[PDB]
Amino acid sequence: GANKTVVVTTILESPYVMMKKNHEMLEGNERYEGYCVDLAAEIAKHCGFKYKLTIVGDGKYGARDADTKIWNGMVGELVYGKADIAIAPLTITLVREEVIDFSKPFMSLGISIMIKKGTPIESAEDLSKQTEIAYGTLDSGSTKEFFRRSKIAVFDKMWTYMRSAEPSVFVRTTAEGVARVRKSKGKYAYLLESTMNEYIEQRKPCDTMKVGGNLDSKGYGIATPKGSSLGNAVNLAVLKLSEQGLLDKLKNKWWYDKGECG
Amino acid sequence: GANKTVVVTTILESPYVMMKKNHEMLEGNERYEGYCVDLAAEIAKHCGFKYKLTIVGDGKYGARDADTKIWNGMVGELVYGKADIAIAPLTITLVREEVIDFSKPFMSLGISIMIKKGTPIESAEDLSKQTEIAYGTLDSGSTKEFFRRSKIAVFDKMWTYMRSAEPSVFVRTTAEGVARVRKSKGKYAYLLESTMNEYIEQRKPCDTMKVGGNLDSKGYGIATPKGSSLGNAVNLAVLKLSEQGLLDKLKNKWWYDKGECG
Ligand SMILES: Cc1cc2c(cc1S(=O)(=O)N1CCN(C)CC1)S(=O)(=O)N[C@@H](C1CCCC1)N2
Ligand SMILES: Cc1cc2c(cc1S(=O)(=O)N1CCN(C)CC1)S(=O)(=O)N[C@@H](C1CCCC1)N2
Ligand SMILES: N[C@@H](CCC(=O)O)C(=O)O
Ligand SMILES: N[C@@H](CCC(=O)O)C(=O)O
Repeated sequence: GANKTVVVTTILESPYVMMKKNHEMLEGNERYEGYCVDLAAEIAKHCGFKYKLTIVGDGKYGARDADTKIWNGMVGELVYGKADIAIAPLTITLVREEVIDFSKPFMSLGISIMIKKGTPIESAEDLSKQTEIAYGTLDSGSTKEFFRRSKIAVFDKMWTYMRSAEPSVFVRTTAEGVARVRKSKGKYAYLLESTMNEYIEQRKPCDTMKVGGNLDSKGYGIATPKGSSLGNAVNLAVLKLSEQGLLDKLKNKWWYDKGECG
Repeated sequence: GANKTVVVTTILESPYVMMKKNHEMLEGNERYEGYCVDLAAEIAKHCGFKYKLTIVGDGKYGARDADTKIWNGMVGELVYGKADIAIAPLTITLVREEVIDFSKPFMSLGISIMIKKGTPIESAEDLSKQTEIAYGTLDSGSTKEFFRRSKIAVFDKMWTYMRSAEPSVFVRTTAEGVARVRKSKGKYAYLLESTMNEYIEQRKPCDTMKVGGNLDSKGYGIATPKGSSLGNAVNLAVLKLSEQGLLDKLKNKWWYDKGECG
């Protein structure tokens, strides 16, 4: 029927979507800025739809409760019809691909290690072979699921430690994990996606850094409810933006163009 | 109806698909070895189908003739029903996505520069600002289309030069481009995907090397005819293989495990 305003679900995660300094002075979409904000505008223009940016209610990416089988986060908002599309650093995973549609990836990444500068850790193997330095991941995300499901010796060992570590090594938001790294004097290391790791390394106080190679390789995709008529155009738009070098341009804009660590 | 033997189209491109040294002593699939050969076996197992590997008749990846609008290469074999699926280093592109289906990428890459060791070239900009060193790309592939369609100053300049360069700077196969780099005493540079560039750098006589950063970022996907019932299972299989670390394991097996340059 008649075209409707597309409800976009996203998440406050720097530098993808951030509240503008003067957000209280603004309305609707103008309140936000970031890589995914710019991306949303581009996708909307190439697909010919108008939209409304909304921040996921529970502030989560998306995981299924082992008992209720209920999905939370952005994935849940799509599954239960609360949102028409998710434009955020949402990792393409098998369990998610089965319940929602994903465009081809618009950004690539891999799980990585964030340490406070000077921390005597160079790899995941280093972390797994010691206990003085605690380490964890984000909750309700793909990184935690990666360790939970891995049969790779080193990652299995890490998961075995993290799952029963006390106090908890898991955090509710990336900002929390970063804060813990910064305020733990090198006694806490954070496992997060290289993309977020790289961004933080260029932010003051410039006291963190990515160490070692990525643990895996994957990407973020724009998600729509399974079977959504929007999926097709969105996917083609992602490819066009990729081929025009627009995606690369947006990453440089939000990651390095204005890096604060030289 | 009854399950049929799936006809797989692929291409002789090292180290994706190569004729085994003793291929004349073998039959069918046993004749070949390589990253895509192993990948084909994995995909087939997880999707539950048996298959027959076939080498694309014209030895091309796939491009549409501007006049006849006829597709050649592996893309054409899928479009015209000669093959049921393509398992090869086939780049996911917009023009192709429109006529065939692509699974999520199983390997990432970007266009890069291959030089004979010692060549005074460090970047695409370097190449574009000189003429003593010729440079070109593969025919009927995504790299050539990249330069033909780019509006980015440096790449536009490069394309303008390549399209009218004499003698021709374009080659029919990757092996030809590499041979030209090796036998041109540094007077020819080859633009090819980082994946193939990296493989060659680890092959004797160890006289080539990748220089500069990738010009773009994309990936290879397994392709099926548009609407094919195989697409779904194949995509899920790619994700599972990605998550199990199998894809990373296969790349190491064919790229570095037995590198010949230390
Ligand atoms: C710019 C870009 C385009 C792109 C991807 C990543 C990226 S990136 O921003 O993550 N790029 C990665 C490499 N890095 C050196 C620069 C940034 S991707 O591999 O996740 N998806 C691909 C599209 C194009 C065909 C495959 C899907 N494009
Ligand atoms: C192992 C692997 C998995 C994978 C990709 C590339 C690769 S890779 O072999 O190209 N990998 C790239 C990074 N390099 C350091 C190691 C090899 S990808 O980005 O092209 N596609 C992704 C899947 C997983 C979700 C997105 C599609 N997985
Ligand atoms: N991008 C991840 C969240 C970050 C993480 O898990 O490290 C996801 O989609 O779940
Ligand atoms: N992978 C490319 C071929 C190699 C190249 O163009 O450099 C394609 O699918 O066309």
